[PDB]
Amino acid sequence: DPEKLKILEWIEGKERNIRALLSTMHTVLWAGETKWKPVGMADLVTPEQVKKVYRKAVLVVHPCKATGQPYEQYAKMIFMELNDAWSEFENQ
Amino acid sequence: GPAVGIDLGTTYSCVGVFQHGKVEIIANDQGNRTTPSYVAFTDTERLIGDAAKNQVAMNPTNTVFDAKRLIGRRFDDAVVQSDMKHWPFMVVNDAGRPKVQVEYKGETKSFYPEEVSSMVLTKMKEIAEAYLGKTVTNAVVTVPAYFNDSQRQATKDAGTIAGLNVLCIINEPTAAAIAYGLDKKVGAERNVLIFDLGGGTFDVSILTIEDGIFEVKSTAGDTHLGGEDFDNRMVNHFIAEFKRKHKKDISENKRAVRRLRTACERAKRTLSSSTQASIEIDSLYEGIDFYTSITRARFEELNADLFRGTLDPVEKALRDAKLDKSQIHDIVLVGGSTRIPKIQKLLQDFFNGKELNKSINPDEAVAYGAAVQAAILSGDKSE
Ligand SMILES: Nc1ncnc2c1ncn2[C@@H]1O[C@H](COP(=O)(O)OP(=O)(O)NP(=O)(O)O)[C@@H](O)[C@H]1O
Repeated sequence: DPEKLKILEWIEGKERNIRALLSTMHTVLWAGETKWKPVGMADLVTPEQVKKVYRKAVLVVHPCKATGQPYEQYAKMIFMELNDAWSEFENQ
Repeated sequence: GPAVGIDLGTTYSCVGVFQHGKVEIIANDQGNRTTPSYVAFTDTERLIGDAAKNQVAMNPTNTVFDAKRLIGRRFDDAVVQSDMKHWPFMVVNDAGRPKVQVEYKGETKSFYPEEVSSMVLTKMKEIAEAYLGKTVTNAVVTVPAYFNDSQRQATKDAGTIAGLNVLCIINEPTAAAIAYGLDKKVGAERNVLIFDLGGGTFDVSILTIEDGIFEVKSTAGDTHLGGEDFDNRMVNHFIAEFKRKHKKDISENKRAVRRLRTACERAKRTLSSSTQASIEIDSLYEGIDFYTSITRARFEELNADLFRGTLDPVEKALRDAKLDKSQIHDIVLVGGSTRIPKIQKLLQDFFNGKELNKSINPDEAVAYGAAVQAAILSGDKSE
């Protein structure tokens, strides 16, 4: 479907690159979402910045808050890709 | 490292952990994989779990239990006032909030219900830490599906007080269904029935599953039916026998009746896989040894009405879910009383020999699924 294609294209292009995923997460969020301000690379340079923004990303898309919601399935998808992105970032 | 799953249960609590590819349900220091939700206060120690439950006869007024029934509630709640009569410990009013008043180290002391449940949670937390060799902070904690926001927020509050960071509060029959990986199947939506008979409460929930998404379609049961009642049907059987044999009524005796209750719970478990059990109490009443026997057939007979009566809430759940029984795709056995062979039969017959999901210790299934969910809410489980 159109909402799921979006996210799956997003993941594909951004290559588990956390910065790339964070600085573009606002393009895949469900219409309705207000708790997320778009973030530029300017605010994703240092590992402090990546961390601080990542911990803000996962809150928005957390599968617990998303439980029951019409977008639940997409919150999950983004969560999981971000977790993997971040662990790749931790291992680097 | 890991996040754990905790079933915070009316009568028993159980902690599990997803680790090295498997869920482990973790035994306490006494060897037990479930732990009484009991807190006892003596002159010298705060007792939690078994040590608390094991001393309830010598110290009934200070052995708190059943805090899950007070959590998220106002003192002027009908439910609080009803239940209070049944407890030997005192419940007081602190500005419209229930507290439990006890004697601890010579002093009177009161605790909020989330504080008592925090003690149980702390205990469970240590059980996991003893097994894992490190500190536990992150946990998913489960609640009944019928729990409201105030009860769910109070359960989360209990975690915080236990020094825990609660990743999510999830529903019990949903956890059990996660334990079975019922969400990891391709195809049309699935109707799942969770038949859950614990120690104090009976819960039937019907759930739909499609694309890994859960909704609760209906719930039913009885907040005052579980293994404790089958124990009672046994106690009075033996109060009566004792009387006939010795011409003494142990019924006035609270310590004597409590001691027989334990004897009784213990034999009932034996009766789930053996066809008779032995009762053996030294000096039960005014110096008299009570030794005796009971068969499974007899146990079943003393409970025949309460066993059979668990089918009403099933029927009721189906008619609220607007489903005929044949439209249920999975049935899940949860709660330690579902181990009783007669219960197994009656549910399966009701479903016309359809096979039951029970390969996972039913009293462990909730904690199991919570453990699975705690790993997922961390990133300890990918792909
Ligand atoms: N082998 C057994 N045979 C019969 N009953 C048993 C057996 N093992 C445990 N039980 C009973 O199961 C009950 C406790 O079940 P359990 O599912 O641990 O309760 P709970 O967690 O307090 N309920 P909840 O979390 O609200 O699902 C007690 O009545 C036990 O006596």
